[PDB]
Amino acid sequence: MAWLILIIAGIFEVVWAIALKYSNGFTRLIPSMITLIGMLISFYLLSQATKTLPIGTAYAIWTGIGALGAVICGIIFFKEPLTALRIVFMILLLTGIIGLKATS
Amino acid sequence: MAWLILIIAGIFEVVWAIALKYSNGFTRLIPSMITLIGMLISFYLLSQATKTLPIGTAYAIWTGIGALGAVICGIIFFKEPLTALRIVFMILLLTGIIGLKATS
Amino acid sequence: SVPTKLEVVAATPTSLLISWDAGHWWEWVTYYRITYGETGGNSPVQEFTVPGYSSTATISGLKPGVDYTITVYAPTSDYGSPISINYRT
Amino acid sequence: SVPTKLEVVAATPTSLLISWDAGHWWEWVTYYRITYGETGGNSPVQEFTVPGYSSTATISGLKPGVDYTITVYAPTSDYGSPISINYRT
Ligand SMILES: CCCCCCCCCCCCP(C)(C)=O
Repeated sequence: MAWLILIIAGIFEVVWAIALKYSNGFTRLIPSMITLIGMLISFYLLSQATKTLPIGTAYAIWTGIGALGAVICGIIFFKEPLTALRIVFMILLLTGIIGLKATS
Repeated sequence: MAWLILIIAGIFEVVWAIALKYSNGFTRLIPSMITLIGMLISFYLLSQATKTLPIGTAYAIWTGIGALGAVICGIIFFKEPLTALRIVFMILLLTGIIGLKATS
Repeated sequence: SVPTKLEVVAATPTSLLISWDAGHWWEWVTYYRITYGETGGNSPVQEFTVPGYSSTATISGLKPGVDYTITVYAPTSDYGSPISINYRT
Repeated sequence: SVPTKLEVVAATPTSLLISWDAGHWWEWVTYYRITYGETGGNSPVQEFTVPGYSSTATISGLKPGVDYTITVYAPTSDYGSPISINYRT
């Protein structure tokens, strides 16, 4: 459940991350607003998850979901080159996340 | 120059991590405030170190220091698990993150 | 036990200035939530939160000559122990 | 691009009620800074800001019978040139 909250925190993290670059200099109302909300929610759910999860693990999985969402979105949406290296790295990242959840 | 500012940004990354763990979900004032201000500091110093250094390697080293030091201080302060599995899967996870952010 | 020593600093037929002990800097919380209502009953109890960097708070809009209970809650009751008082305006 | 169509909706000897077209949702800025001054320049001008979720704004304390220039700036010059109009109260 804290792991589910952590997944969702990483999701809102990547969402506010990209809505941040879609806001120019924090001036476009709708994107700046998405970022504000997603920041509040990402960090709030992250704190809630840290209440019951080890900090070095919760932070690492949160950052990992941030990075994986960032890449997955770049490849899918913003037309990013999918390399063998990036595939191997996403595999390492998912394996790390899954194996961390698997040693609870 | 900007390399050491990047190092310091990663240090404040682990700082607001550990301060978030102490805040018991943004309830204890001071750890919550160390968290907020350490966030702001890390982000500003990241902007500083990134207006010179490559965003790829800058983010790579930044989140690497953040995640690794969070794992370390978790194993230390909150005496979080230091098993063979957990460390191996943390290695996989951090290498995946460092690799994905070093190829963007 | 945060907080401690909830007392009515100043008062008026229609308002109370209350204060409490925020405790030591590791007991300081991000916010307190204050509740106040007619000790009799009748209705529910009014409520508002207050920043944790504030040991005092004012309660306005009250009936004169009426006895109100006033509780002060921490975010959680981990070290929390809601301290309440009674004051008749 | 934004903002557009700065028209004085209403007017009084000492007050104007202006509005603009905020645009499409992806053009909505976080705030517009409105600046009104005597259309010549006696000493400074006068300026306030308005949250980007608002397209109308009222202006008060104007000298009756005086022509004023009223500009509505986006947060940055990227969005567009600052539109402005003239109006004698
Ligand atoms: C910018 C930092 C993240 C946003 C702050 C969130 C504050 C929420 C406080 C948590 C409330 C504790 P509870 C158990 C009554 O919900």
